[PDB]
Amino acid sequence: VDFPRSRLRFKEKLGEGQFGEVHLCEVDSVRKGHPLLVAVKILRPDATKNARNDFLKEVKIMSRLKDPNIIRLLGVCVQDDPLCMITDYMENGDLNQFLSAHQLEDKADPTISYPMLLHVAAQIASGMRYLATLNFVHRDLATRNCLVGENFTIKIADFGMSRNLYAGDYYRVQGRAVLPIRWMAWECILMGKFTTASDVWAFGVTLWEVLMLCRAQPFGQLTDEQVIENAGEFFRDQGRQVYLSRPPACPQGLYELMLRCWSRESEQRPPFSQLHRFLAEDALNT
Ligand SMILES: O=C(N[C@@H]1C[C@H]1c1ccccc1)c1cc(Cl)cc(COc2cnc3[nH]ccc3c2)c1
Repeated sequence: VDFPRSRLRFKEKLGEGQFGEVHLCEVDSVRKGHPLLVAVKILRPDATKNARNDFLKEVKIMSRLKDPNIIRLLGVCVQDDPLCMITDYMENGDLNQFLSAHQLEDKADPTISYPMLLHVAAQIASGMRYLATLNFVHRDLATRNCLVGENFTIKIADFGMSRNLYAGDYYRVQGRAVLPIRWMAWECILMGKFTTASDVWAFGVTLWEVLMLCRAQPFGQLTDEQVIENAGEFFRDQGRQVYLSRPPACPQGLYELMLRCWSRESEQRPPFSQLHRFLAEDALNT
């Protein structure tokens, strides 16, 4: 059975998508002084029958996700009520906004250390490892879809595609799906093939973002059209394809790992179990 929405106090808009929007909410009566804060996804004001259907399917997907580094479904609104999904409020916002504020610690004003960058990335790899065990393909992994809680805890989400802050991250063509082409493997762009291996590619790009402290867009100086043509160069494999450059905060060893994520052949990209071990262990000696 479900959760009574009467108990919700809407406080702030956190995200906005095709059919839904997310609000910060206060739950009236976890100390007696402080209220309980949650994030609540509800239908958009322009929602229709179609929106309700998509909402019901998202509930089905979310009810499956039970991992420390994936957002969890705390509850849904009572049957009588307008549809809602409730999850934890992640108090430090999305990872892109959070990291963007910081600079890399100067070995010789918020700063963040290289080992903390590894810790962030490792948590993302752990969440993705779990999704891989469920044979669940994310399709839109990026730092804008990761959320930051207390003590640099990271949870992967998939939301807020219509956030104005990230409008430039999506390639929109009338009559087509909205596509995050700068994060997409070449076979996603060319054939629409999304797999765990293309989630690994997107993880490589997400790792690049983290090591750039989210201060630059992948392929930022190239046009959307140039990014799409680059996928063509991966397909043709005449050595004219290009890659994201090594971030200044990224040691060559870690960069080589990212390059493996962007292997032309899907089967040659590393599994998330391997990525996680590298980021949690091997990366520490560099
Ligand atoms: O990702 C969601 N649903 C997708 C189906 C789930 C999924 C699919 C694939 C992979 C992973 C997850 C999702 C749902 C709900 Cl109710 C709420 C949210 C957003 O929540 C927060 C919380 N705190 C925040 N602070 C600042 C912003 C912010 C946003 C996102």
